[PDB]
Amino acid sequence: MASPLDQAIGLLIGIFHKYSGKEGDKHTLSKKELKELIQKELTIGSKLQDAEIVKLMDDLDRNKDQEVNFQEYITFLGALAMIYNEALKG
Amino acid sequence: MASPLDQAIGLLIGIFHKYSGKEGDKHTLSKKELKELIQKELTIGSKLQDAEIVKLMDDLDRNKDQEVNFQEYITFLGALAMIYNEALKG
Repeated sequence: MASPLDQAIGLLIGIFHKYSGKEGDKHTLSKKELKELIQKELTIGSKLQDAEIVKLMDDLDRNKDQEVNFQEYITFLGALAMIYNEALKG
Repeated sequence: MASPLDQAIGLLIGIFHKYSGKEGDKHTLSKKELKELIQKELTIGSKLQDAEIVKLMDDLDRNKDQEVNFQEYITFLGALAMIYNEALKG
């Protein structure tokens, strides 16, 4: 795996489990990881600009006590990307 | 310029709005268009024998909006990707 076309998804998997070094093993981003993540790259890259009140939405990991699975991670990334990456609604 | 990441984003959006050459809508994605996705173009399925009957479960696009957003789309595809793209639980 990690052949260019797959490697592209590999990047998303990358960011996901980048926040798993501090988790011992390649599991769910257990709380600290997510709250460390959301403030860094999540939204408009490592620039953010988006408000605390937006982050208060994507804290959505709340759904299942902040142990974020790839699905859960992808949920907010999806929601946000549908805005920030706009070539979807237009 | 259709390099790995940009190409992949392009593909995600492209698949989302593949089922938008009928009604479908641009802001959301219609049920009846999504029901094309699930049967054939679901990434995995066609490499086995689809097993449409099981997809009737993972037809979780049923969630809330009916005429789903990019969110529910990429959430459920994300869940599947966590399986088919296995380099993250393995």
